[PDB]
Amino acid sequence: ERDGLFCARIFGPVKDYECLCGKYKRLKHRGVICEKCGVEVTQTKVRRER
Amino acid sequence: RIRIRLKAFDHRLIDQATAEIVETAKRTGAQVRGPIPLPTRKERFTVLISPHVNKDARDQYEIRTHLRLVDIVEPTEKTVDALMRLDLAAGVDVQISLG
Amino acid sequence: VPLDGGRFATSDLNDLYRRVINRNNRLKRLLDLAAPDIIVRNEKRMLQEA
Amino acid sequence: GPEEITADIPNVGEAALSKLDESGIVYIGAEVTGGDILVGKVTPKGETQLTPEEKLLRAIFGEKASDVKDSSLRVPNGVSGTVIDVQVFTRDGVEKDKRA
Amino acid sequence: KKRWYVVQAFSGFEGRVATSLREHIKLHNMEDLFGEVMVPTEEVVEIRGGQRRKSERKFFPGYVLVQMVMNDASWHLVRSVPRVMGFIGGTSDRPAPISDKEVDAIMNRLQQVGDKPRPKTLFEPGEMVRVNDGPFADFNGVVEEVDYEKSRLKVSVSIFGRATPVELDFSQVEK
DNA sequence: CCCTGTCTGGCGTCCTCTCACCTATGA
DNA sequence: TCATATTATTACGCCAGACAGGG
Repeated sequence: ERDGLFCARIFGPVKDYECLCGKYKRLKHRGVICEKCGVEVTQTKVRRER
Repeated sequence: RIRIRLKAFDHRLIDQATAEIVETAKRTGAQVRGPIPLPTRKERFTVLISPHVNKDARDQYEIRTHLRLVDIVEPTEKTVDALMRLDLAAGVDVQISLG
Repeated sequence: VPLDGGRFATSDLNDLYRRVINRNNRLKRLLDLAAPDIIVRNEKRMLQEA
Repeated sequence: GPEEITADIPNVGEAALSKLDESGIVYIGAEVTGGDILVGKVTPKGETQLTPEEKLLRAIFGEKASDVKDSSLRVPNGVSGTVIDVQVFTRDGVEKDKRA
Repeated sequence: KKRWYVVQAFSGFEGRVATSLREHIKLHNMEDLFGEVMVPTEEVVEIRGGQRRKSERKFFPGYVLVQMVMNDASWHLVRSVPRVMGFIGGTSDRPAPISDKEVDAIMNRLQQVGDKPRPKTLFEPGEMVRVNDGPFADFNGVVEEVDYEKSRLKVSVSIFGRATPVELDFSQVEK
């Protein structure tokens, strides 16, 4: 739930390169962040450090 | 109740779609209304087939838009959402409407 | 952690953070709508103790 | 959706399913090894990239599982044995299969 | 003269605390030592509304207001009422009444409860609204259209690909 | 003001194995 | 189902470390 304790737009995506809304999943399309949920399609290891 | 308006040019395809959506409904929910066929729109067109001049020379075309009215009487939690992931075949415009 | 029974026996930290955020949101709402000062003193005591 | 206990199971062949019956549960008396299948169990996956064949297969059988994710019970790695007794308990309302 | 005091109850059983308090008053018949008991008022549901139903209205966060005087007998009476922790004041010997200069301004605000208010709001298409009512509850989407004359924001279930455009009320969906 | 009971906090062995049991409320 | 938020037992044994009391 946004934006409670477990979040997605504070702490990152649950699944790797798996945007909450889902719109970016290309090998030649990395770095751009999401617009719907605004979740930077990166790795889930970043939920261990944010 | 969820009214569903299937529209397509190919009739076989629309039939296939309808059956699919029925299946979707029936496992999750209960008492699917049924696949009711509405009237088909036969939008006709005449055109002059000659480059310059021959008016009696003509081709008459048409587009048969078929309608299928599927209704769902009891919207449960499971059933309505099931359609989100369940997209239908291409060339079939669906139109769900609850209430 | 899931206990494979449809429920989440939560860790103690999420309970503690949830208590702090409940008490803090109620204190923001009580400082918003101009509560009498004895009640916001009590609410700040509760927040300090949480 | 719910799960499946039936023996129509992906990713497996004759050599696993010879020791199961036609409804997933191992026989009473089948002497098994460490790491066979006792109860076959598959959970839902999804269509995701519903292709022409995937969409045609989701309107021919009328079932949406489809390939599924193997989560069958297995003998834990190390122990042999002989299956002596099988119990099946059913929450009321659910369809009893043929072995129940 | 009876002055006001603040009582803390187990938050959630507050109406039952108020009823048990009135009943303990009419049991131990110190009727000349209690005036009123004020609980959960100033309703507003969520946003705006000109009809009934709705409900889910609550402001009182767990405190019970009591018109009272201070004898130690009446103090033991209120703390012997069940599911009551105690008064909230400077000390527990002589607990504290609240004020009186902020009661004149609160009276004018209570008289304007429903006469001329309800300020207007606004919205826009971005990023997506939230549905929490009807079969579309627990779903998000975007408002392609926003009829301000019919007060109906056209938001489609926005299924990944091609969903269907429905109409939800402002309270039916969340921003 | 230097002894002094008195009170408050802070320790208390490593490694392993088996089993069961898990917040209430509620218009 | 979806926000509301904390009360009616005692039964270790030193051993430092800080504190109000009093000759």
